[PDB]
Order: sequence, then structure tokens, then C-alpha cells
Amino acid sequence: DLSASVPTRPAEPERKTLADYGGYPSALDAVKQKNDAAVAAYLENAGDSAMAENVRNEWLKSLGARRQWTLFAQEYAKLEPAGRAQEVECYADSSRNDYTRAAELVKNTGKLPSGCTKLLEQAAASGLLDGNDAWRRVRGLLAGRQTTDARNLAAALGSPFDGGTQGSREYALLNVIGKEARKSPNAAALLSEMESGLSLEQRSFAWGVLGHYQSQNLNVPAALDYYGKVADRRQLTDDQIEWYARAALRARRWDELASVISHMPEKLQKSPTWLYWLARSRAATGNTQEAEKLYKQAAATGRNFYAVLAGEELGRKIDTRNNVPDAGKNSVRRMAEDGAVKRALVLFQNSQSAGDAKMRRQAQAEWRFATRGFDEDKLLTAAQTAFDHGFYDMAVNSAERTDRKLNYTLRYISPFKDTVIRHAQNVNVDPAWVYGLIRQESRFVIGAQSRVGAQGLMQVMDAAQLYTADGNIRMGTWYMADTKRRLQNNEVLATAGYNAGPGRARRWQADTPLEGAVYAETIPFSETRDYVKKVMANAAYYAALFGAPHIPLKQRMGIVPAR
Repeated sequence: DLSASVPTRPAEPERKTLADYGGYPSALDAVKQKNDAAVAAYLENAGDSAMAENVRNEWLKSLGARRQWTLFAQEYAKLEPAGRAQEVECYADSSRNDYTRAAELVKNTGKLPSGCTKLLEQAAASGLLDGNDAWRRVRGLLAGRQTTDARNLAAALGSPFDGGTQGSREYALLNVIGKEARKSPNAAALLSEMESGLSLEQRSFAWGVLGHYQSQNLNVPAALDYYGKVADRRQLTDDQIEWYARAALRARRWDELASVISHMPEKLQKSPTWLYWLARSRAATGNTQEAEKLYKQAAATGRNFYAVLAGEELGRKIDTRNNVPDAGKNSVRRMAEDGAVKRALVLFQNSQSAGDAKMRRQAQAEWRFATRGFDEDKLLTAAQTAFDHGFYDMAVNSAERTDRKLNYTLRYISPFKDTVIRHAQNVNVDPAWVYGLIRQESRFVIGAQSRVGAQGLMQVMDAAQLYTADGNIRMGTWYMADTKRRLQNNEVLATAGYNAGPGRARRWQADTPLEGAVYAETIPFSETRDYVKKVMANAAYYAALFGAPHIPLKQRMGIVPAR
């Protein structure tokens, strides 16, 4: 059952909501201009909104950088803890000389916000960083071309890049681990020579860089050779070790894959991906009981790609029956009366009738803010509220945030159904697949617009039709079908091709057939890799809702042909 409880935060007039949005972009500009007066002014009589919270966060990032600690302390105190930006959090801790966050932040080997980067430097100088993690971050930054951040961190650790000790040596290793040097045919040879004057840690990292590059280029034998020389796998960045795993996966080396996963950070080990592939590994080596236990863990992570695959290895097929009742109409009407939710519905209403894309995005921001910390019943109530106002993406996003209470008709909405079904049938493609793609591409926002310039529901006679929902869907489905036809009629390749181009999709094929999930998990582009898994997962959910003949997701993924 569902609770009818809804929040009752103070509601402002529509005119105030709109008046305050009127000044929102200027407030952000003032932050950028360092006009503290303007900002303070915007905030002093602002609603308790995402608008105020965003301005306050960006302001605090600015204030922290400029070392205006008095004003910082004052405004930081006005933020909701759940609403603080990571970097603002780092600035605040550094101002209190509290380096508690450093133990976890230092495990990140990539670019961090400036406040977070400086917190690690200060912690380093205070002898508060674990030496192993600290130097691993220095290498990661070096290998990721963040040379300045690597410099400063090495300096802060007491061994700068021109000091004759470790720092100078780590810097020196760029002849091997540089972004361009790693691609050299003699990178391996060069490392092999100087290996003698290298620490265990340095050697492991360097071989990881070489194997990572080969692996992400889908040169599997070479990758596994280089990775094979890594003595301490825990020295690897998260991307390096995942690509080690990906190489072992693609080569079907189950014993090595299991071994590699066992050396991952615990948080990586516990992701749906490596829960599943470790279970497959166990299953493939005869350790059934251990496999079954891991499939159970994986299935429990939610509605995602690997959770479904793991469910199928347990004989459990997807079931889209709701395990909760519909939200009651009275609840839904009352949820809309809440001040935070109303402010979101107001900005979203007015962005439609004013055609303001930016106002719509702030309405999304207000929705996230309004529903932050909602229990599952309120989430499900707010999801129907969004749906009723045509705020389709927030309907989906609210509904999918529950863990135990499942409304599949709100998680997998299907507006425009007579239009989508028709266009899909006209070019001979699965409607479930089409809905699956739309849900991922645009979250059913008819006006949706990518940075790359992709347009409409499908993020793609007269050409202008592209911008109407009928024309967009017509073109998207045609291109889905055409791309599929160009890629040996395979739906996994088509999905990758839709996102990255059919040239790339074909380039990622092996010279032997690949299991679909294996092709998908080893896609070199992280955005495309994630896209394919979500689209195909979505599709399996839509097929169930549509009452189509049951097709396991593992079967949907099928076999990707050799090229």
C-alpha cells in the first residue's frame, strides 16, 4: 500500500517563482563577475529553492577560491547539508583544517574540482595522506595529462618533480606513460630497460598504462601481455583495472578475470558489472554455489542491465506487475500544493508556454530539490504528479529512485504510443526497442536538445519535420532501421551505431563472434558502452509491459557476428 502523506512546505505565488527565475541567470553571472553585492541581494529574499541553492553553491566555490572565508562561513551555514556541492564541501573542510575526506578523495586518480584538489595538497603537506594512495594519484594525474596537479601534489608530498628523489623519477616515467608515448611500439621495450631503477609501484602502474591503451584499442593479446606484467594490481587506476578485466572477458579467460576482479577496490567489486561477470566466471569454472550467490547479489542491485542478466541465470524472468497500488488522486493533487513541488510545476508550466529551454532545466533542478530525501511513497506520489502535468522525465526519474516499491508503468512510461508503434512497424523494428532508446535518449522530452546538436525525442519528404514529435520519431526509427541494416541486421551493433556511428560499431567487432553482453561491456567509448546497456535493458522492460512474446535479455543481446 501507499501512504497519502505529502509534504506541506510554504508555497509562494507563481509571480514570485517567475520573478525570482527572472534574476536567476544574472545572479549566476554576478557570481562569475565576483559581484558579491549582486549575489547577496538575489539571495537575501529568495525562496528556499534549487535556484537559491545553486546560486549559493556556485558563489561558495568562488568565495572559497578567493579565500573570502568570513563570507564563506556565513553562506556555507545557510546550505542544506544534502545540497552542498562536493567542491564546496572540500573548501569548508579545508578551512576547518579537517582532512577526513582526504582518505577517500585521494583514491581518485583523475581531475578533481579545484577546492577538492587543494584539500588533498594541504593534507599531503600535513603528512596526512597514505603514501601509496598519494603517489598513485600523482601517477594517474601524470598519465591523464593533469601535469600541473601532479606537480603540485608531488611538491606537497615533499618530493617535487625536480628534487632528485621520487618526484623527479615519477615525472621521468612520462617517456613511457605519457598520453602519446604510451602508444609507441617501443613503449614496452623502453620500460623493460629502466625497470631495474623502478620501484615495484612504478613498474606496476607503467605496465597498466600500456595494457590499458592496448585494451581500449581492442588489441586483446597485446593488452593481456602487458597487464600480465603488473605485479601489484592495486596500483592500477580504476579504469586500468576495469580494462584489464575487459580484456580477460573478451578473451574468455575466466580464471584471470576472477583474479583481476578480486584485486579491484571493494566499491568496484560490488558494482552490478563485476558482480555479474565474477558470477559468470565462477559458473564457467564449475563453482556453481559461489556463482548463484553472486547472481543473487547482482540481481538485488535494482532494475539495471546486469541485475536482469543475473536474474535470468537464476531462472527469474522480468515481471512488470506493480507491487504497489496507484498513487491516490487526492495525494497527487496535494503533492502539487507543496511549495517546493509547486515551484517546480510552475517553472515547468511556464517554460512550455514560453518555449524557454533554460527555464525547463531549472524546473528539473527544482524537482530534484523538491523531492530530495522523499521516502518511496512520496517518490511514487510525486512521480504520478509529474506524469499528470506532462513532466515526463521527472515522472521517470522519481519513480526509478525507489528500491523496494516498484511502479513499472511510471518507471517505463509510454506516451505517444500510437505514433511510435506506427512508425516502428512501418520500418519493421521492435517498438519495445524504440521506446527503450527514447527513454535513454531524451527521457521522453519532446523539445530535448543535446550539446552535440542532437534533436528531439530520438536525438537525431521535407527535412524540417525533425523538430515535430511525428517527424522526429519518423526519422529516428528510419535511422534505427537503416543503421541496423548496415550492421549485419544486429540490434546490439545498431544500438551502438545509432550513438557512435556505424563505422565505430563495426570497428569494435572482433574477428570471431562475440556474445552480445561481451561486445557491449568492451565498447571503448564509456558513453556508448553505458548507452547500449541501458537501451537494451529498457527494451526488455518495455517488451514485458507491451505483452510481447517473452524474450530473455540474454537472447535479446544474442550474438554479435565476426567482421
